[PDB]
Amino acid sequence: DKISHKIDIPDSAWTIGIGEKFKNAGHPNVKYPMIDDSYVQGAPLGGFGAGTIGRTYNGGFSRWHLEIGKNKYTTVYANQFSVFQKVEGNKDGVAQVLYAGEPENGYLSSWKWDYPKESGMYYALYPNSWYTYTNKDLPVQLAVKQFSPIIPYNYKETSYPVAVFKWTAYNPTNKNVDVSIMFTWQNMIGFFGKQVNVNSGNFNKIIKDKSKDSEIVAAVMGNISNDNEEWNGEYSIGVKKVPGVDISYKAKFVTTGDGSDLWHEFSKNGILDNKDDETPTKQDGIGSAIAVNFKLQPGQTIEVPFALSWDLPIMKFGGGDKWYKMYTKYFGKNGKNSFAILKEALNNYQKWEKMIDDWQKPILSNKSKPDWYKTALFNELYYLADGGTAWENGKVGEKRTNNMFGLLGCFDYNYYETLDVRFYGSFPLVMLWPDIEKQVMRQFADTINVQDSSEFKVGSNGAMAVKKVQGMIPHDLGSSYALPWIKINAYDWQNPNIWKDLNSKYVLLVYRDYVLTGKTDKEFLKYTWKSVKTALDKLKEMDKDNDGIPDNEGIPDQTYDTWSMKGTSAYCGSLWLAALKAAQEIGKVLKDNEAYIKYNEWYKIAQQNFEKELWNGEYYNFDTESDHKDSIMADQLAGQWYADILRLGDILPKDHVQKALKKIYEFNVMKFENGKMGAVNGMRPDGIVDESDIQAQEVWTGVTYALASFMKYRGMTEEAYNTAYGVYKMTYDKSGKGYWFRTPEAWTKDGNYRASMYMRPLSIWSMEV
Ligand SMILES: OC[C@H]1O[C@@H](O[C@H]2[C@H](O)[C@@H](O)[C@H](O)O[C@@H]2CO)[C@H](O)[C@@H](O)[C@@H]1O
Ligand SMILES: [Ca+2]
Repeated sequence: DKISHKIDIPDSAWTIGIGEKFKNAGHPNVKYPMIDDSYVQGAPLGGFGAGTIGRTYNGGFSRWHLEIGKNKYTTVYANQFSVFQKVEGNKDGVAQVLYAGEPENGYLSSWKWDYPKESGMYYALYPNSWYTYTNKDLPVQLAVKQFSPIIPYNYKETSYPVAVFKWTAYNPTNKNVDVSIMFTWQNMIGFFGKQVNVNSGNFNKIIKDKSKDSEIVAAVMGNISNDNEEWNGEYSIGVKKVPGVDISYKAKFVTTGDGSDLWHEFSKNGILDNKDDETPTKQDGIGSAIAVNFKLQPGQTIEVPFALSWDLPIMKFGGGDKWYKMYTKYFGKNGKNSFAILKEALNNYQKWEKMIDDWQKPILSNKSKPDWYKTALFNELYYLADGGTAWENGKVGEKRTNNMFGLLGCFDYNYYETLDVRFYGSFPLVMLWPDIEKQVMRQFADTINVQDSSEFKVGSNGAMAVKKVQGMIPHDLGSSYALPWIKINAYDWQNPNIWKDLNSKYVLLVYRDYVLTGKTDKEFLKYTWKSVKTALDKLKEMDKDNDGIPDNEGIPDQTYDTWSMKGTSAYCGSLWLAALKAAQEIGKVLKDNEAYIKYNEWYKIAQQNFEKELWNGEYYNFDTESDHKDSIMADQLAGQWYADILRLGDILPKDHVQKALKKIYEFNVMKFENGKMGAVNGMRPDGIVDESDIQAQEVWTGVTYALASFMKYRGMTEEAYNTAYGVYKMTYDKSGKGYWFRTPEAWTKDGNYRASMYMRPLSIWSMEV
């Protein structure tokens, strides 16, 4: 490996060998169908709300999130980079697709597949990833840096459906070598959203933009139809000319054929025919190819940028609504703008790289933090782009000031902005894209007094319940299979209108979003104030025994939605205490004296009774009425965790909080698989895991990262990082279970998982407050 010296990969990048087999991989631990796309994954390309494309560590474009809210894992084999090399003096050169695999059928059989093992590495530090190619049959060593412009406090480039592939080629040998790099792409119009005639009318055109010192050659892969539909739009690939490279292209090759129409050209001398051809296809799949060819002398390095864009302006949800995607604000809505997007990227990628470096640098340069923590902190952010992210710029047929946003809880449980989860998972948005965060919270504010009296069948018990109760915060803002932002509470496993955590979490999120954006946004507090008061007042009505605290009802009426709580729970009780303290402070800020007084009175009564009911001398009991009421819950003091972040002080005595955190580390962490797998949710006082429900026997990745941040704020530095380390290890390490770029909700002691690609572990960013 002589190429690594010519590029700048951070030491904290996650790494794996190209073509590496992973032996230890986990699988779903439930009986019902659950997504398991394998460990062959990578950092995604594409902006927020753009639709994303997962290019894996083996080189294939395989995890397709272009249909917003859906996950489709299938390798489109025509989509590749390939290399040609010929040493001066040799008769023939060699050509190789840079993909560690081959197609399942006979299509593209002429191409040289099966990039060999031990010949290159993949590296990821989101939003950047890299591949190096160090192959004994390729005298010129190559590397590529690929990324999308995901930039905190930037709501423009961050939305773009674009990726840059910045290639570096170096000749360490003592002979001249001719080199070509070729990007191939299938015209994917009709890949989704088209019920019939899936390739018909697809056609490819070549664009040559020859303006002084900025020559670009691109293929635009579209359809002859000007229809404005979810399926229609354009893909573009292309390259910018640099000194010492020549560009060649082929507008049209057949992807549903043996591929030799293209490969016979590339394999001969690395130069394509430059044949334009706009003839539309009928049944056959087609694709385009863009290549560069150059001669490298001994010791010479060259850099050349390629790009990919996709202009698919309309997203459709299963309930029938069609929306424009956010990036259409910047490029237009007609779906004929892929070249414009590509051109912006090719002309500005160096600036974008620097903007990314500028945001990563403060963390990466901090030599007090271990590399592994940096690996997890950046790579967990993959989910902000890969979580079915929807970001609208108008309904089709519709202008509003704001652009609604939604991130999925996960794909298996396909609900937008699951609030009991976003309490943990929204830290990166408040910290890095706060205008999105505040918009999402205003979305929730607007739903508080919505009433929907139609009934749904509750999954857990078969009972009928009202869809949405006035004054109760919704569980979620709908499903991609139905109507995001329009039909809320798509979740039906439990009835969220009787949940004891949602209303308190809502208030805590509101106050968090004020505190972590500088305590300046009075107007955000003004917008949300009525909903905050309503939420707490409604939750107070669920106090059955007048101890000042809502009563859990002996069912799973909160985020642990198979783990029943009864009476006063540590979890919902502490959240309630903190929400009351937050509402007191908002009342002071807004000069609402009567609110301050009321919530202060409620807080003092509840705080006294919480302490008396639950403090056992060593920790806070799980609850007051369950069979295993004395279980040690990892999340028992979630309200105090948020109170630290919100700077609300002690809601419980410092001494008792410290004892409880030490107990949790001693038991839930250290007595669960030697503390190498995170914090198990429930442990019995005898040091055996609580078996009352499956969720007690799970480590929740987002709960564990949040607990680590809590420990860190409380000065338990070693404990904090050791607790988080188990989550990192399981996700990323060779000794783990292969969950990189699909961090799950949970795993059990065997390492097998529930719900890959999950929002909650974004809570790692709470460690940076
Ligand atoms: O619906 C989301 C919800 O699913 C829960 O799993 C259920 C599943 O939905 C149901 O179809 C199956 O028959 O039973 C399981 C329970 O064992 C899951 O446990 C929840 O955490 C999740 O929110
Ligand atoms: Ca009560």
